[PDB]
Amino acid sequence: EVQLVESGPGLVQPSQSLSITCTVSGFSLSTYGVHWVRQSPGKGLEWLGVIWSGGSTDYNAAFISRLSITKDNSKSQVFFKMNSLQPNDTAVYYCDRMRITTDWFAYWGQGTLVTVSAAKTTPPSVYPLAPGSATNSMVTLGCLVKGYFPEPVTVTWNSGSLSSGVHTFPAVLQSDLYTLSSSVTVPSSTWPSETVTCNVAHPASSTKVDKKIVPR
Amino acid sequence: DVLMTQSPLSLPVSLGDQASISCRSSQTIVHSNGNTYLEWYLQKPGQSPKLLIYKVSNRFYGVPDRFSGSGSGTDFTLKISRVEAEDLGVYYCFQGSHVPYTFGGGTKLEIKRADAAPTVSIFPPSSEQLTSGGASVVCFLNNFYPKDINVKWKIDGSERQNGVLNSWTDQDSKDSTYSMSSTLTLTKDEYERHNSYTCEATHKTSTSPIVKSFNRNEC
Ligand SMILES: *[C@@H]1O[C@H](CO)[C@@H](O)[C@H](O)[C@H]1NC(C)=O
Ligand SMILES: [Cl-]
Ligand code: NI
Ligand code: NI
Repeated sequence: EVQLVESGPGLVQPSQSLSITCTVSGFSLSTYGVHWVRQSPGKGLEWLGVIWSGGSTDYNAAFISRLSITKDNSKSQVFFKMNSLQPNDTAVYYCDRMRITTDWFAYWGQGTLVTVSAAKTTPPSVYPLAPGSATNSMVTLGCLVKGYFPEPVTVTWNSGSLSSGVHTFPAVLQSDLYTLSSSVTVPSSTWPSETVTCNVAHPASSTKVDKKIVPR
Repeated sequence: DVLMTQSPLSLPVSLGDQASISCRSSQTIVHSNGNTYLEWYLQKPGQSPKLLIYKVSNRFYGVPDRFSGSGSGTDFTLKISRVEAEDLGVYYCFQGSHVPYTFGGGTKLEIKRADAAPTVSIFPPSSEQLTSGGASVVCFLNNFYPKDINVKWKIDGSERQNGVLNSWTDQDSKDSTYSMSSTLTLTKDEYERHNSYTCEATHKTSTSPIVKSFNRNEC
């Protein structure tokens, strides 16, 4: 009977502020503390702060100067406000109950992904990765997806019908745009006769691109 | 701040075996009120963390009896008695005793399997990318174990560090292997000024590296 729902922006410009609302149900903010935690991409959890039943707050020492937590008891809302965001404040931000005392209300928000960037919406370029001249049972093919913003893109092969032996790598930042690749291993007994095509979708730009992988 | 030192960073186990994860605090985390607010969380890919153990040794609602927390003072331990598939993920200790509250660095619980060498594939830049004035050389290192690997790029015998981006998959659910992409991005001008491109992978399975290379003039 317990949840925390979050509302906040997915995209913040550098030097602008971040505001997230956490709406609690199944317990009272007048009796229990609520905490804020973030997780930077590929890093561990970091505790940011807490607002206690009575309204006082404590913060992580590195955030005291730019973070404030407030709340509204009657509406079961907790407000996270942080100033002067930079690219390295990109993270998933969570509200949650932790430091469990007399209760069993130890539940977390689903989390709000916040990306801090000045980049404009940019569709990917999609390039085929076909074997260079260099013959066992499998051939490795791929698609290079370069220079898009924001995340995500989705990559499928043969419209989702080819799912075995696919590895789609996590995207990485190159300057202020994202890049990733996807590899697929297919039988040399069926390729190129049986075609292989990566399908790349970038919802933010309404881009849908097909790249057929052919021998060089 | 109280530093929480969590070991090991990574913990390979076979299904059915026992896992032991350690958390050491830089000072005592017994609160004035007599409680020790030591908590263990499990986070699975793409999900919020979930509480397993609170106040050092109390199992949270729904948490199986195979999870056991113990310790006192500055030394704490999570034991998982017979590891199942649903237990895989990253474990974090947390102290809620002294503000500011703090997390351990995490422990990745993963499947132990037989060592496997990577399948290495190298791709020259596509004609379509070259047409655009860019030149990316991609190397895939697929289906290897353990996850520890080092990839070197050599251009005409000389190691290149600038403009290399690496990305790693999570442990595969089917075969428990890891994969990696390594991508070297150059200008078309830079690409056309050198001949030999090499992706060199050093992995536990061989004392000698796997060496994949192409020569631009042989394309
Ligand atoms: C990284 O974080 C520091 C504060 O810890 C900040 O001063 C700096 O501007 C940030 N840099 C980027 C590139 O986000
Ligand atoms: Cl509380
Ligand atoms: Ni040179
Ligand atoms: Ni070639």
